[PDB]
Amino acid sequence: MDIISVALKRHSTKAFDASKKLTPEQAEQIKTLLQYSPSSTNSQPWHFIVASTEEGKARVAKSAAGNYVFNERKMLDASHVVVFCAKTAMDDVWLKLVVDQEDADGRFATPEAKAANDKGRKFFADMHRKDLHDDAEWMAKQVYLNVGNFLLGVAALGLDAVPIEGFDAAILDAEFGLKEKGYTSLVVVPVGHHSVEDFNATLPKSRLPQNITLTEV
Amino acid sequence: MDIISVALKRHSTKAFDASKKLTPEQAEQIKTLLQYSPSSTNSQPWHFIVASTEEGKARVAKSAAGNYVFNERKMLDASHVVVFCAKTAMDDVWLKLVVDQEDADGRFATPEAKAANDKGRKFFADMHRKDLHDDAEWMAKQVYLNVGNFLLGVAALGLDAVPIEGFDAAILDAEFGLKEKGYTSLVVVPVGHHSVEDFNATLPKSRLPQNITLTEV
Ligand SMILES: Cc1cc2nc3c(=O)[nH]c(=O)nc-3n(C[C@H](O)[C@H](O)[C@H](O)COP(=O)(O)O)c2cc1C
Ligand SMILES: Cc1cc2nc3c(=O)[nH]c(=O)nc-3n(C[C@H](O)[C@H](O)[C@H](O)COP(=O)(O)O)c2cc1C
Ligand SMILES: NC(=O)c1cc(N(CCCl)CCCl)c([N+](=O)[O-])cc1[N+](=O)[O-]
Ligand SMILES: NC(=O)c1cc(N(CCCl)CCCl)c([N+](=O)[O-])cc1[N+](=O)[O-]
Repeated sequence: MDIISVALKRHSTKAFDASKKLTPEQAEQIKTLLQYSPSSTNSQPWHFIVASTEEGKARVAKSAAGNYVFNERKMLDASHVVVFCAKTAMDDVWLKLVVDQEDADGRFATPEAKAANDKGRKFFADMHRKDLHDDAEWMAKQVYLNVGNFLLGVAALGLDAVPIEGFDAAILDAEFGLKEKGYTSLVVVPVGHHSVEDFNATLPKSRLPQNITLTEV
Repeated sequence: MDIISVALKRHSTKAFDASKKLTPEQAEQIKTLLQYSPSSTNSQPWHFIVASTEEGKARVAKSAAGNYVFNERKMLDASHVVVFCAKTAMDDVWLKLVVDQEDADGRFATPEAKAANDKGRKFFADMHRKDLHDDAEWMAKQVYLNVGNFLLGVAALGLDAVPIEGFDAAILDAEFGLKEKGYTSLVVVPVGHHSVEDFNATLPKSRLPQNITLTEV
């Protein structure tokens, strides 16, 4: 139909044209994309840093050191740069915040309904932080789902981007003081327009055949 | 077709209409989306099981026989049900398949480039299994990214879907021989059309305000 073309044509830009900026509306749309992404129990265990100024992107680019210098240009030449972050721990106060927000949005017809939603999220949140002891990983997964949504989304807006795992999270967390605020940086995504130097823009996309990765029953 | 419109209008279907099946074109499109999703170093550490037959969907819904009974109707009433599986461990045979497929796809100009690509992927793959000891979680994250991409894609195709974490992965894994093949189920996503008995379709969307989850610099 339409998004299939977007999916088959989008790519990880290797070089950005620093002079091509997102339009005022697009800048707002990418923020909307970030927030409306789904998440288990609507937990939204994330926080985003959107860098659009030269100074802002420079602070983000501090994480592209060591063996990650190959990603410095991308972080500095893109119009906007999104740092996706996950909570370091699922706290009850935040869980309450999530339910109160759903209540204010008119999702609960009765107080019994709200209580039943708190319970549902509670069991899930408990299963991960008290029994499986993988709450940090559970929350990180939701941030990655968000990234997936975000990448196809910006591509559908006619925007170029690249997901980056090659950066120093310790350096980034310290630069923005995320540790104390209760967050950790996971993926950095510069968004804008590719430049003529983006050799990946003209290369064919490559994926494993479906006979290997897919099973139909 | 505005992508922001689909993001704001999409929702998690709580009940599907068994008579409304995907068209052959949509069934093909769904597989294209799963296959073309991006991933760290094009690792594609996943496997998908697509159940379109009533007997196939029945087997999947067996994982919701415990305290997840409420989720059983979703896996059976939906046209197609996709379970996203992550590799349990990153073997050198898989790293070989990916770089060979890329070579076959013409992404490498010379034999040295192919080598450098394989070196960069191994660098990242080694750091996760040898140093951080989190390859299982790193691969699970890629699978979640695929889910994010997927949910948006089907929504944009005009299809209803719902991501499900409420299922027993141990039962599902044993039902489809997983674990032996080197995979583990993570998310189940039934795709199709919602029925008039879907309350979430009329209900408003709820997300935390940007003043809490987003910071601009
Ligand atoms: C990874 C994941 C797991 C989910 N598991 C379930 C589930 O077991 N049952 C269900 O009804 N909804 C499930 N959901 C749906 C969420 O509650 C939903 O995404 C969230 O409330 C936001 O609503 P929306 O998807 O309509 O935007 C899941 C969502 C995600 C992302
Ligand atoms: C989570 C994640 C991390 C990535 N990290 C980097 C990175 O640090 N630098 C880079 O240039 N590409 C990076 N990529 C790009 C991938 O190699 C790319 O998604 C993959 O080769 C498939 O190509 P495509 O995105 O053009 O379809 C990353 C991709 C993902 C999904
Ligand atoms: N897996 C969860 O426990 C969960 C539970 C519920 N319900 C609430 C009562 Cl426990 C049960 C019927 Cl599904 C819903 N829900 O509302 O549809 C969604 C999720 N969810 O994950 O997002
Ligand atoms: N050959 C590729 O297209 C490729 C190139 C690069 N770089 C060049 C662009 Cl500036 C780094 C070398 Cl400095 C990166 N990357 O940023 O790491 C990843 C991939 N990749 O697919 O793996």
